[PDB]
Amino acid sequence: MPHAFKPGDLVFAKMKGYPHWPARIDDIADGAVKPPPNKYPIFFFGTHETAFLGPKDLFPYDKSKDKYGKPNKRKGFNEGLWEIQNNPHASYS
Ligand SMILES: Nc1ccc(CNCc2cncc(Br)c2)cc1
Repeated sequence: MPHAFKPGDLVFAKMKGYPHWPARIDDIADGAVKPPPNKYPIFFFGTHETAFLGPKDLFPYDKSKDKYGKPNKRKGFNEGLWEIQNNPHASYS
């Protein structure tokens, strides 16, 4: 059965203006800014940016990869697809 999102979970994350984007649930460092209520730090593969999103915008990776994993022209997208498929838990900073 599913659980609440935890650090390391792999998703596609949706933001307005962008296709569903390969991402992971990140940890919160000490003293860093914490997310708003019921939001999570989302690390976007490829672009290597982080945003706070809620679960309604987070789609578990294996269930959604057939629908959202197709290559496209957006900057960083294809590299993000490679990262989530080949080394999704590595350090990209
Ligand atoms: N605070 C904040 C504002 C906007 C952005 C969107 N940046 C472009 C982008 C990069 N990777 C994945 C996607 Br989807 C979109 C991110 C964070």
